[PDB]
Amino acid sequence: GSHSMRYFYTAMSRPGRGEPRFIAVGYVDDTQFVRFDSDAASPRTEPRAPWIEQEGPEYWDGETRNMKASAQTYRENLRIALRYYNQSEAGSHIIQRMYGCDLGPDGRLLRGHDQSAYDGKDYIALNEDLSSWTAADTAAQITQRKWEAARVAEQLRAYLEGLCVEWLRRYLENGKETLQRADPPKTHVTHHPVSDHEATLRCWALGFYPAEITLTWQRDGEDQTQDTELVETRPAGDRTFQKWAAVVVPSGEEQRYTCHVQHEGLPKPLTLRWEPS
Amino acid sequence: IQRTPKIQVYSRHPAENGKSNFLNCYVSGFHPSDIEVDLLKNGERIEKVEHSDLSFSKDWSFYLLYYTEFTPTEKDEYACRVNHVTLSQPKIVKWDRDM
Amino acid sequence: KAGQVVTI
Repeated sequence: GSHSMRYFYTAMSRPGRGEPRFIAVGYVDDTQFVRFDSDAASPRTEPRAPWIEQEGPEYWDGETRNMKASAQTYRENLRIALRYYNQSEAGSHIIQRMYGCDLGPDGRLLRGHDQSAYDGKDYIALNEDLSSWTAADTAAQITQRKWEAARVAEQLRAYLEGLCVEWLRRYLENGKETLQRADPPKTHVTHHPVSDHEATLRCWALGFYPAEITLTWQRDGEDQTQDTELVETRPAGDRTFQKWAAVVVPSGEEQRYTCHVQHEGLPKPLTLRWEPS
Repeated sequence: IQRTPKIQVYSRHPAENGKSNFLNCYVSGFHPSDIEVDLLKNGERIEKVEHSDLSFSKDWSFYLLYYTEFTPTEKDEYACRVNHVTLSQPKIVKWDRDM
Repeated sequence: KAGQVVTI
């Protein structure tokens, strides 16, 4: 099906505790494959998935040089942001960036992304046209004016439509045994009384990849959206994910409830119920 | 401007007493990124704990997985202890082998 | 493969 590559950059100032830290991670879909941390003993871009390890020294040296230069540019950007927001040199601040490309099932570029944030709030985003910007506030409008004058969007577009897609396709091929394999959830319903007249039904999904999943409870065939406790999808640590959805139901009515599971690794959506032993 | 962590404590596989496993503490939804996470066994800090590389969600909030290898038993208790600038005191979340 | 970073 569809696939994406995304890089996530975090730059964090820390006055009195040295220069700002820069961390970068790269993902294909929900699989991390590279990392960089300026606080490492010897900062280098490092492999985090087995299928990237085959890349040669030119790859690793080039990515490391890029990340080091990026760290330096973000240190400058943190200083500039102080001027844009009338802020003092004593506070700690964070710039974040996420960017990359999505391919559709056919393998063509579906769309590109490049968004940045300051202190956890939208700052500036490249529009879907890969040609214009959306600035979140008057500071980001200064950046937008600079980037328009310097034709930065054209550079981003060339990367997103070119290198980003070409390298994502390479990674998908080199990692095809895992990146192009969906693992369907293992599912079951548990039952736990809360009292004599109510019980929790919890619908579990375990061991699935990729992370996108839909778990829903129905009562008499009607979705229980506002009555369902849904935990955030969470990583197991073996590449797969876990999730559960729970409802509190009147005792004796358990059989009126059905859990519905949608996942890319399933041929059809599943319906499950509590199965008393 | 600050967001407090969500915390889930769970195992990589369904727990079976005497079978090796991994204990996970997933912290997410927080901002800024500095955070202190310990895994506890019977109230004491586990020394050998690793964590994932810092990343974040589409709403800019950070997430991290802390994890350690362990063999659960009937009586041993485990927990995740988290401190963050948004917390006046560390938050301790006990491992429930059914959550 | 990573892209480039410019000044804000």
